[PDB]
Amino acid sequence: PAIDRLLQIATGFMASKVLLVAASLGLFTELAAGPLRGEELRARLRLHPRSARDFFDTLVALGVLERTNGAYANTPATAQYLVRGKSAYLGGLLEMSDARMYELWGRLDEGLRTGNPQNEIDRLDAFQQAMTGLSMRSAHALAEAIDWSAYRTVADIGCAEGTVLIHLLERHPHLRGTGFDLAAVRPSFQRRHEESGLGDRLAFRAGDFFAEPLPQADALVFGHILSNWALPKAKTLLRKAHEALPEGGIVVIYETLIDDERRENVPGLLMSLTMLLETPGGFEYTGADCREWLADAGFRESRVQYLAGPESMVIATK
Amino acid sequence: PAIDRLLQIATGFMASKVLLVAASLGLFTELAAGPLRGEELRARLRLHPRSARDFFDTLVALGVLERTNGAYANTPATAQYLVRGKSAYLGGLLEMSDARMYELWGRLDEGLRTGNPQNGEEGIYATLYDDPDRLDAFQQAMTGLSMRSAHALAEAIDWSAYRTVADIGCAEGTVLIHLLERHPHLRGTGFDLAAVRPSFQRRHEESGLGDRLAFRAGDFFAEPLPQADALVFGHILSNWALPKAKTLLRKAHEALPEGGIVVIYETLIDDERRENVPGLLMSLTMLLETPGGFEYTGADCREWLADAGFRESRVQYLAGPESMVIATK
Ligand SMILES: C[S@@+](CC[C@H](N)C(=O)[O-])C[C@H]1O[C@@H](n2cnc3c(N)ncnc32)[C@H](O)[C@@H]1O
Ligand SMILES: C[S@@+](CC[C@H](N)C(=O)[O-])C[C@H]1O[C@@H](n2cnc3c(N)ncnc32)[C@H](O)[C@@H]1O
Repeated sequence: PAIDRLLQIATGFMASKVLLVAASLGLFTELAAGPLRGEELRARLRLHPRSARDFFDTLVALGVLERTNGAYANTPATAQYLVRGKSAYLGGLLEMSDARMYELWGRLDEGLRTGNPQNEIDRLDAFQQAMTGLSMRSAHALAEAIDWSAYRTVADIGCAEGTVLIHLLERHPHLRGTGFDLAAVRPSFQRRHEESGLGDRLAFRAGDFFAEPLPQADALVFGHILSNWALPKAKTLLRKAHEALPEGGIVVIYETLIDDERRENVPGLLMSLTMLLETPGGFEYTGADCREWLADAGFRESRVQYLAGPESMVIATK
Repeated sequence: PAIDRLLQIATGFMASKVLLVAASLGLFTELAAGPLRGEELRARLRLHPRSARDFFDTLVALGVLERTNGAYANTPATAQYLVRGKSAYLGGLLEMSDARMYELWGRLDEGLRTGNPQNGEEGIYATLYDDPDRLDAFQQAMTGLSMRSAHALAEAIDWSAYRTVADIGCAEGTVLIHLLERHPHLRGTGFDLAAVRPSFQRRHEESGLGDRLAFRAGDFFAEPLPQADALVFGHILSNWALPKAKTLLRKAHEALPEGGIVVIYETLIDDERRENVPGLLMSLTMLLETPGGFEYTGADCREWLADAGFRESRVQYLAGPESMVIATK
């Protein structure tokens, strides 16, 4: 029935919490060495004997854990994506949802009634690990979705620790890259930079993009940037991208974009409510919204293109 | 789409909260008289313009609202089951999840680490000042959602060999009343704490069962159980620690005549403890809500029944996530 599906959505916070706590405990990382029986897994996770077995079996029943002859083990998906240290690890997103977003979303009604965020308005490394997991599939797709051989240089605006840019340059040996972010991010960028071995091919530029021009490059990337800010400041960033680009250069913007008709992309619409809860004036937008802003900024051509999972990009040519 | 399935589960708290808040706002009730535009619905709910349309459009994208030419409307399910005032209203489940259970599950980690329930700081009588209309709506929904299993309990057993039935911890008596309506030969007794009698009496009066049904005030951990040919335990044993569950089975055996039956129903976990998500989640609910409760399997229960001296037990599916275990003295 339609009502059974409706109630399953309504009570989805229970199974969500089961998986979020398992991620917070690093349960899947503890199983990366091999299968463990319930008593051993409980001891490693420091869980109480009352409900540990129920907890593990719930994960099995949800399809996010294997159990064979009394030993729990990762599924192919949890092995690939929820084991810490692996390149495709996105568990940082679940750890952040468990530590912060679950309780923040508990304040949705107040956000809806006031229109004001419901948050405070390590730590940095927690935010960066959540962002890496959010942008993980999109960063790989970004390296394949555009013919990068046509550009010499790329500047990632709001680059954080530089994961997207580093993968782009590793994937395309000809590229030179510049990451742009606040000065407090430089150490995290410098660490990833040194670990990549990319050397002189990659550089960091410290600054505030609401007070300083952007680095000049053949391509400029905006990953999960514009959705954080009220529309006039996003329009300011699009103008600065135009000024930083040469003729034929491109601006690339990717988000969990809402469908143009605003009736299908659930992660995008949910993201817009996260922006409500987290920011004074951010919101999630549609590809059509962005193409209007880009034409207004002076770009001559633009298209919307699917990326990965719920995320999409808008590309414009100066 | 394997990782996409996992991410849908892990972030299900968001879609949940959207629906839970829509229920606490009575959004679907506001749409009962007919479709409303965004600004009209916004104003009727006293929501800020910044995110009202995003909220409304999320519900459309989840498939719980319709939108035609900019007019938001109930889907057939929300119009039937999420409009306050209707006898079929189930929104009390969402209201109570929003008001209470969502935050409770926020403490799952502490419950798993401590083994202790997670459910003083406020003033005197704080607990007594909860929204009684929301509490009533929640109970109305649990009464309704249980009707399938009450229908099944009446049909799964040949009740003709038994004269009398007692429901132990009967609460408002819904199952016992339905069984008596379906099998008019049965005389019935509901057994529960004295404070439960008003809610039972209301259902008793509404049923017309009259002289064929009685309520008996009692504490089943402190007094003998009513003697009847059949004893029913609906969602009782799972609320209590194992020594107490065994104690109740012993008292059932003592209360029953030779040939009498004990009838237990629960959201049982599958015997292999790997399939039944409602049952496993219920066991974690018991962690968070009770000091000693636990969900169990049919096989677990048949062992306790054999140890209590019962004969000829079996496990039988009832309806949806509910199953019964029945045994003969
Ligand atoms: C949501 S994170 C996005 C990280 C990355 N682009 C991605 O998609 O995963 C936003 C980034 O913008 C940066 N940022 C915020 N305000 C900034 C400012 N005023 N100037 C430069 N960078 C800023 C933050 O440091 C943060 O790393
Ligand atoms: C799960 S609720 C009842 C559910 C009911 N059997 C049904 O399925 O609709 C547990 C019931 O046991 C009753 N109860 C709890 N402790 C009791 C006690 N010590 N003696 C008698 N009844 C008790 C409560 O009042 C409550 O009605």
